[PDB]
Amino acid sequence: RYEDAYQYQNIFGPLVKLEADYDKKLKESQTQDNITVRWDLGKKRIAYFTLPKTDSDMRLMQGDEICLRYWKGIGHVIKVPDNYGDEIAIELRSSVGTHNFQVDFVWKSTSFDRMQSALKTFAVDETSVSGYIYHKLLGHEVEDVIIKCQLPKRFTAQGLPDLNHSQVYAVKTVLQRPLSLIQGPPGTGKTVTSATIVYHLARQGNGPVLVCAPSNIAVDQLTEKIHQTGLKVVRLCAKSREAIDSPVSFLALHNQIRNMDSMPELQKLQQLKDESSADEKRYRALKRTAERELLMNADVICCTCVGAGDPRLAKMQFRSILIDESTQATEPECMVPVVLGAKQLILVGDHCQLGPVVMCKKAAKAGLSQSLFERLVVLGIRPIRLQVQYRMHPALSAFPSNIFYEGSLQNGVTAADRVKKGFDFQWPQPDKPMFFYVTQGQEEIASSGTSYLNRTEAANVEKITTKLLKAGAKPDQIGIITPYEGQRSYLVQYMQFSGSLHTKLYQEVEIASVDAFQGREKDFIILSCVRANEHQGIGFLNDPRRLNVALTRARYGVIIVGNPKALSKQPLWNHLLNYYKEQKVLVEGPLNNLRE
Repeated sequence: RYEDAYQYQNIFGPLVKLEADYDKKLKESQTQDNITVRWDLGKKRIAYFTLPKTDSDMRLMQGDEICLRYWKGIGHVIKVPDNYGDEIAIELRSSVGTHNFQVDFVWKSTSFDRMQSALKTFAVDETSVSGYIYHKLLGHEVEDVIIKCQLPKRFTAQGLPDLNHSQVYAVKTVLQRPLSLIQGPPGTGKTVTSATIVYHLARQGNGPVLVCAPSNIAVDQLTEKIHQTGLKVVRLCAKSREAIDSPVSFLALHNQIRNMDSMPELQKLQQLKDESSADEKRYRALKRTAERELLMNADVICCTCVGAGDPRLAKMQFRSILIDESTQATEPECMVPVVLGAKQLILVGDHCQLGPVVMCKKAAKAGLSQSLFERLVVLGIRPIRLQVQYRMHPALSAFPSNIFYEGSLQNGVTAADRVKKGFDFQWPQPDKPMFFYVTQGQEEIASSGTSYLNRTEAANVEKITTKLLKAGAKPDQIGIITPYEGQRSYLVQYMQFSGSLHTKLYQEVEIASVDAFQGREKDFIILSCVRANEHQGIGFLNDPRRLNVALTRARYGVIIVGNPKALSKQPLWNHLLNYYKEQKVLVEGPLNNLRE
């Protein structure tokens, strides 16, 4: 609603300063006083130590820096808890210059420093955004601007699915306006549409197109679709994130640079570091020339929002910018890319899906909690909704459509098309591939830490896992969601033991929070709500958005396991339970029936 660029930086700036102070202090408060360690290896050394199972909102992910006290040595996170033996290892960069230590979580200001310098440029730099973007971002009243361009004859792109009418219209409209919003409800084909938009923006031959999303998962998913059109795609990664796998690692800058057959000397110097002084002077220099060569030549650059603040992008201007999953980001974050020269900006997302995590309630309250997306809807830009969904069986989409998309969501797959070829699993109701299983297990504190678990519910999950596999379900196609790290640990260990089938087969099923499932689909989803308490919840327990994602990840079937009584007290969780009972599904003790 603002009036000036300085009046803009004026408000957000002091209020990014709250996140930065809060989390820097919060960070220093998660120091572990005396965990046990062991000197291992893997030379890129690594292994290992175990840490109190404790869930959060910003959890430790690979891309975090750590320190070891009790001699003083730093290093970065190599191993993070997941269904292959939850423990933590870190690569010391000083090859140890035994065995009761102290662990610190190093605080990095980069995310915030960049957000800070973004706002500054929005103030100091006249060439940071187009006049029209400049005025509209500050909420000024401006006459609409038409973007000149040649509309393609086919709106579909090369190596991508064809578009329905809502997608076509999104593409067609987006390409002709300087600022656009596209709301993309679950499985409505957001990233296809976005990739289709990017393809067209790239065919305009007109520098690299910039493409971002607040999370790495989100970028990767979109990097994968854009690549499918054949465009030259460079995917920028946090220098910190370089050792991580993805379906698109080969597209990543650091890798493309490693495969530079045209640069001897750098190729040489690279082998040596695989093991200095004056060599460090020239390795950095050639690496920089390598980076700029690929970045300059890309059709498309894909990174995080904070990602776009990277020094390596210095002094590059991006005229077309598409940010997907914008709804998931704070304004200052989402703004980091924008200030790199935007003249055409496309924000994609859904405020009914994952929202921005703010740690400092105070900053949250006083204005850090709102998307750029949301703030613009408020300012009156009408998002284009993607109308059809292709992921789930109608009954599975019914409840989410009704709560979030005012029951308007079309179904692109008929009930016929969502019966699994070879499934031997008749459901409590012959029509609806869903149910709620009732469990009154005992709530308990973590075996080591402060998160929570539930033994009975967990027991119940594994049998539902087993039953499903036996009907013909593939392990890679089954998910299990739980709000607690507690229940996550316990699921991992337990799954293989009381599991009748082969031990690796369960070990092939993914147990994660909601964040790990963002934008991903599976054939079956199991929820573990794990509450027998009425005590305030954290996951999809007390967040509609978070819950929406959970209910909209499966193609063929969704099974919810929880205490209907201990969750009823929450305006959305009861609408859920009520709707289920009416749909003649809410059950007890397998080979079962209805419940009260």
